[PDB]
Amino acid sequence: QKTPQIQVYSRHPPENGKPNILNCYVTQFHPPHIEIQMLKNGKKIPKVEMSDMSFSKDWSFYILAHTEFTPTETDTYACRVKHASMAEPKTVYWDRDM
Amino acid sequence: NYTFRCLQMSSFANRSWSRTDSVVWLGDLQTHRWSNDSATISFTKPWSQGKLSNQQWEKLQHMFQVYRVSFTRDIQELVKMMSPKEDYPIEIQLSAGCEMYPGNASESFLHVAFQGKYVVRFWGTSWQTVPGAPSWLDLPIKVLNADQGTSATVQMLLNDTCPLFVRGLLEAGKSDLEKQEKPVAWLSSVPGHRQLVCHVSGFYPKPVWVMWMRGDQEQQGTHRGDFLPNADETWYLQATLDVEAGEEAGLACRVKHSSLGGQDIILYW
Ligand SMILES: CCCCCCCC/C=C\CCCCCCCCCCCCCC(=O)N[C@@H](CO[C@@H]1O[C@H](CO)[C@H](O)[C@H](OS(=O)(=O)O)[C@H]1O)[C@H](O)/C=C/CCCCCCCCCCCCC
Ligand SMILES: *[C@@H]1O[C@H](CO)[C@@H](O)[C@H](O)[C@H]1NC(C)=O
Ligand SMILES: *[C@@H]1O[C@H](CO)[C@@H](O)[C@H](O)[C@H]1NC(C)=O
Ligand SMILES: *[C@@H]1O[C@H](CO)[C@@H](O)[C@H](O)[C@H]1NC(C)=O
Repeated sequence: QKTPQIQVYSRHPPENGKPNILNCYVTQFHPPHIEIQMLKNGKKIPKVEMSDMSFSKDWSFYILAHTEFTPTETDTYACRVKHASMAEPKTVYWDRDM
Repeated sequence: NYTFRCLQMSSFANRSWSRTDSVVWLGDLQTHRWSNDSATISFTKPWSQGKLSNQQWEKLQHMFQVYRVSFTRDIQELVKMMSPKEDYPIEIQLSAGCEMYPGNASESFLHVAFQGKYVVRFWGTSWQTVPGAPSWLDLPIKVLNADQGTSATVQMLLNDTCPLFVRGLLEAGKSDLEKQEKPVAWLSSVPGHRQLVCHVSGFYPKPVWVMWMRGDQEQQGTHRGDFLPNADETWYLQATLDVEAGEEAGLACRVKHSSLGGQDIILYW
């Protein structure tokens, strides 16, 4: 069993008030069964799209989720991943920079 | 000079639940997907049929449709006959395709992982377990090797079908494979030291050069992160430099990429 790693980052320079796309790239997990949510102020974002799961040269799985978002000075964004390797969902907050 | 990868992912939870999902890549561009709940393979590019007729493509798809069913049945039977006597769950990954080398012969491969570990390959004309695989796996491989029909079909697919199909793909996907997309860069920092970060996104193809600079002097302590995918199949990379308070003044992030035409991005902190 292998723990997912999570990176959260923007498609375009994050400018407050400007529509953009936020990515959550989840890698290195096994087995492939996984649940991924992206959160705005702790609430699931219903417009998240999921790329097809694939795997790397070294057999480890990966998948990319993404969503339209408008970063502002009052909203937080997060990606939350559930996987059998972890007792709790793992939540990683967007650092507001990436 | 591209590797074409057919990546199959099969999960067997019990005797009454399995799924098989595949994705296909030419280089770092996705050309096909085939999800368990579709009867047919989907094209994820306008050029995914390559240079095949509707008829040739149907026959190739038909072969995979028969395969998906047979593979599912065969794995479950093999497990039922094996050690430690029907051992669900089972995870299998299969990586098959060919590496094109313009001017010469393509090289083909078919590798198989079981419970996340590489165990088996097709080699020449038969299956083989690889050094360090669980020894019991020799038995289902011997069984699989009694199937002459399957061995002839796999040799055809790897030796002939794969490079012929890919050559067509390369020609038909030429404009995407050679597309240039431009990086856009931005700076941030986290804090007496701080880490400056240069974020670079939207470039294609993958090769890039990103350095923190002071005038023309490269800051060789620059650390580049992993390449991370954007949804539109361009790339993202960050490059960080650790600096002391006061050192930031006069540093810049510089990016070179094929798409820029020699006009580097230089962003001064
Ligand atoms: C590959 C490059 C080609 C380019 C095409 C590009 C388009 C790709 C688009 C989507 C691709 C989907 C991803 C799939 C990845 C490729 C997989 C390669 C394996 C293909 C094998 C094809 C052959 C096949 O279907 N065999 C199947 C049908 O066999 C046939 O069965 C018939 C009766 O049912 C007859 O016995 C027949 O004999 S005959 O005398 O009448 O001809 C015989 O050929 C066969 O059952 C399947 C065998 C499975 C091979 C896979 C083995 C996996 C590795 C084993 C590890 C097991 C470890 C766990 C054991 C407990
Ligand atoms: C097989 O496994 C799946 C878990 O993925 C589960 O839905 C079910 O309990 C099993 N199927 C049955 C009903 O035997
Ligand atoms: C996957 O597709 C196969 C073939 O149609 C089907 O029998 C099986 O039930 C599917 N698995 C799931 C989990 O839907
Ligand atoms: C496919 O290539 C292997 C060598 O890589 C060879 O041993 C085998 O005979 C070939 N089969 C066909 C049908 O060309």
